[PDB]
Amino acid sequence: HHWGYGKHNGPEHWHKDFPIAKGERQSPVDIDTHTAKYDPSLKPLSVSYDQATSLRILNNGHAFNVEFDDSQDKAVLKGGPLDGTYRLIQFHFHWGSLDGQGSEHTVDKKKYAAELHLVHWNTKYGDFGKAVQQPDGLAVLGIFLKVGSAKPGLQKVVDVLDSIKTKGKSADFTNFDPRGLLPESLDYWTYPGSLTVPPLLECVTWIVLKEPISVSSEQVLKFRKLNFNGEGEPEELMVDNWRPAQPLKNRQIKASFK
Ligand SMILES: NS(=O)(=O)c1c(F)c(F)c(S(=O)(=O)CCO)c(NC2CCCCCCC2)c1F
Ligand SMILES: [Zn+2]
Repeated sequence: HHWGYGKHNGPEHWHKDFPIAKGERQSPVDIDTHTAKYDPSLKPLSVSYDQATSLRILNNGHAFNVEFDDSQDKAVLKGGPLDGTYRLIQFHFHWGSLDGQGSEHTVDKKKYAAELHLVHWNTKYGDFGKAVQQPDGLAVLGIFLKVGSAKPGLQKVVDVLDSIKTKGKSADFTNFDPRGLLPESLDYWTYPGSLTVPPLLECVTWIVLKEPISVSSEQVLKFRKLNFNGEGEPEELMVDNWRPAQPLKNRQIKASFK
């Protein structure tokens, strides 16, 4: 009876195994654009992905991860609100059963069709497993997806999904360039938060880009053909693998713009 996204094991149940679910800096949150404060002391985000080494893509039974070699400074995030250098380890998405839902963060209560998370860890802590135990251990760059024109840089991901349909399947995924998933503007909101999945650790500096990327209806439909179940089990479509917005509590969301 492990955690997941269903009626019986979804986000409203998580607190029973992971009490930090009702903590003081949980994610995601609603971004109220009117009350976010412009902070002119925030710096531009530095996204240095030119040397990224993708390795593999994995269906983990909740979503899929695209994994990177993080054993050297190859793909790093710095600047913005961050001190020091954060190394890209993986990215993944959350998405809906319908185009009107799927994102974890919301913007003035607006849900997007999906949300991309590029997960990076603070190199001062040496490994990811050490970084997640620290209040400034992770930086996750979140990017909203809306349905419209196709995103050409997403298509290599969509095309490999049929090879990892079920839980525990993986496939080689080299030479993928995550720059193709970025929107044009790096304007962002930022706040202190958590992993949005168990173990819900409060170790994340969230950086959420204001500008969504557009993906096509055919692209997101392919996401919705994945399966939460393993091979040779009844089909449970992998959809609605998002956690709702959590109370902001004693936090301020800062804007890098306007
Ligand atoms: N949504 S998130 O960006 O807070 C996040 C992380 F930051 C994170 F570090 C990870 S992790 O896999 O690197 C360490 C915790 O497992 C996941 N993991 C999920 C990735 C796919 C989303 C659905 C749940 C399965 C693990 C993860 F979801
Ligand atoms: Zn995520």
